[PDB]
Amino acid sequence: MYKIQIFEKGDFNGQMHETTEDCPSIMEQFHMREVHSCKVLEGAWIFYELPNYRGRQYLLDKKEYRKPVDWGAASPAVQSFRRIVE
Repeated sequence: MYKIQIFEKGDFNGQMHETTEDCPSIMEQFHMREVHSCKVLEGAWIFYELPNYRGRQYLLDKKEYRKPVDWGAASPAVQSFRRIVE
């Protein structure tokens, strides 16, 4: 499993990026400073505020997230993410 789409803007607008693997730094990889919305097409993920899986964490397991408040965040600051492997 594991498939996720991240967007530059809220409600699924803007530049989109689809990935199936962990990302230690969204800026290095996708060249985005913030994540305004996303869709977890398959799997469960952990969103992190800072690169290298650090800072504040958010759980992304639902199908769609239109705005950052939907994953429990007060801002669109997300700089790394990874699949929850059990």
